[PDB]
Amino acid sequence: ANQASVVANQLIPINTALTLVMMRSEVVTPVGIPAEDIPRLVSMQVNRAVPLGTTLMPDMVIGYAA
Repeated sequence: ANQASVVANQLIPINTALTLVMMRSEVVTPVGIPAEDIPRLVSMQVNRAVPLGTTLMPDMVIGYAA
Protein backbone atom coordinates (compact mmCIF):
# COMPACT_ATOMS: atom_id res chain seq x y z
CA ALA A 1 0.00 0.00 0.00
CA ASN A 2 1.54 3.56 0.53
CA GLN A 3 5.25 2.63 0.25
CA ALA A 4 6.83 5.47 -1.64
CA SER A 5 9.75 5.14 -4.02
CA VAL A 6 12.39 7.47 -5.42
CA VAL A 7 11.21 8.93 -8.75
CA ALA A 8 13.35 10.98 -11.19
CA ASN A 9 12.31 14.63 -10.84
CA GLN A 10 14.24 15.47 -14.03
CA LEU A 11 16.04 13.38 -16.66
CA ILE A 12 19.10 11.99 -14.86
CA PRO A 13 22.02 11.67 -17.36
CA ILE A 14 24.29 8.65 -17.43
CA ASN A 15 27.40 8.69 -15.22
CA THR A 16 26.42 11.80 -13.36
CA ALA A 17 26.42 12.14 -9.59
CA LEU A 18 22.88 12.25 -8.12
CA THR A 19 21.84 15.52 -6.44
CA LEU A 20 18.78 16.26 -4.28
CA VAL A 21 16.99 18.28 -7.03
CA MET A 22 16.95 15.09 -9.16
CA MET A 23 14.87 12.93 -6.75
CA ARG A 24 11.30 13.22 -5.53
CA SER A 25 9.17 10.61 -3.74
CA GLU A 26 5.92 9.17 -4.92
CA VAL A 27 3.74 6.10 -4.38
CA VAL A 28 4.21 4.23 -7.64
CA THR A 29 3.83 0.61 -8.75
CA PRO A 30 5.96 -1.32 -9.07
CA VAL A 31 7.85 -0.28 -5.94
CA GLY A 32 11.51 0.84 -6.50
CA ILE A 33 14.21 2.14 -4.16
CA PRO A 34 12.46 3.37 -0.91
CA ALA A 35 11.99 7.10 -0.62
CA GLU A 36 13.85 6.90 2.76
CA ASP A 37 17.02 6.22 0.82
CA ILE A 38 17.16 9.57 -1.06
CA PRO A 39 20.01 10.94 1.27
CA ARG A 40 22.15 7.77 0.66
CA LEU A 41 21.75 8.14 -3.05
CA VAL A 42 23.34 11.59 -3.10
CA SER A 43 26.47 11.54 -5.29
CA MET A 44 25.97 7.93 -6.39
CA GLN A 45 25.72 7.47 -10.22
CA VAL A 46 23.23 5.70 -12.47
CA ASN A 47 24.33 3.31 -15.15
CA ARG A 48 21.75 4.37 -17.74
CA ALA A 49 20.02 7.70 -18.40
CA VAL A 50 16.77 7.88 -16.33
CA PRO A 51 13.85 9.81 -18.01
CA LEU A 52 11.72 12.27 -16.06
CA GLY A 53 9.11 10.43 -13.94
CA THR A 54 10.90 7.04 -13.99
CA THR A 55 11.00 5.01 -10.74
CA LEU A 56 14.65 4.53 -9.63
CA MET A 57 15.25 0.80 -9.30
CA PRO A 58 18.19 -0.87 -7.35
CA ASP A 59 19.80 -2.16 -10.55
CA MET A 60 20.09 1.36 -12.00
CA VAL A 61 22.40 2.75 -9.32
CA ILE A 62 26.06 1.86 -9.40
CA GLY A 63 27.14 0.62 -5.95
CA TYR A 64 23.69 0.41 -4.44
CA ALA A 65 22.91 -2.33 -1.96
CA ALA A 66 19.96 -1.81 0.49
